[PDB]
Amino acid sequence: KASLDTQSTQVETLKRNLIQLESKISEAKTKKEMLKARITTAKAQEQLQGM
Amino acid sequence: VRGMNTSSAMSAFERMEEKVLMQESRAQALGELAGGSDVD
Amino acid sequence: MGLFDRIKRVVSSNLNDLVNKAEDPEKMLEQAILEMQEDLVQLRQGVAQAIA
Repeated sequence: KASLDTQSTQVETLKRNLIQLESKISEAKTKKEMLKARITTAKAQEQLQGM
Repeated sequence: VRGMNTSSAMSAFERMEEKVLMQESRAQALGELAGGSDVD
Repeated sequence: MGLFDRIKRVVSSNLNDLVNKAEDPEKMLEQAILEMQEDLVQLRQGVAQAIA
């Protein structure tokens, strides 16, 4: 049981880390769309100056 | 399950689902962009 | 300066003046407007994705 306790703690930490990684990947997946929006802003502004 | 990609079939299914949801969202945004008290 | 540079400048200066004689204001104004509008249309779609 002494070792079973430490094993349980390790599994808990691993589960926490996995959830954190999932959250960060989701954040990156949003940042991708934000960057596409920035690309469109750049091209629109370049269109305006050409006028 | 939605959030894991162990199976290729689910991978493809979810990918198409997201593609279609994005297409509908595009249509809705284009609707907004260009443009019940009374009956209660 | 160079020689090939000079020859190509002459050839270019001839072709350009050949083209600039074909341009007709009444039609090229409309063509410019048409492409203007095409570009605006293609920008709308980027804005739409941002909103989504």
